[PDB]
Amino acid sequence: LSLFSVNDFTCSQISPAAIASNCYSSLILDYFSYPLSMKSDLSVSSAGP
Amino acid sequence: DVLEQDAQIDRLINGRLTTLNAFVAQQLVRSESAALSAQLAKDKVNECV
Repeated sequence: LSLFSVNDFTCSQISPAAIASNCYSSLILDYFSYPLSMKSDLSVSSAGP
Repeated sequence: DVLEQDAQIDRLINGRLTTLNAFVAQQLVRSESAALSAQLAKDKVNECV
């Protein structure tokens, strides 16, 4: 979070404090090139193209 | 998160109490059957033994 300014921070079905407090079996980080303007198009569930 | 956890606790409490209500109802039916069987047992002892 310090390295990259976070334009939007959203966590679904989980709490950020909880993930830090409890060890998780695996961590997945996905790298994608996405425009800042289309916030609505990208979501866990959305009709955006 | 605590707010979501409280909602999860609510439904769990509702399910547990309904299951307990069914268990208590079965015990009440068993006690009524026991009273009838005990009356039969007393009559059987006097009539046959």
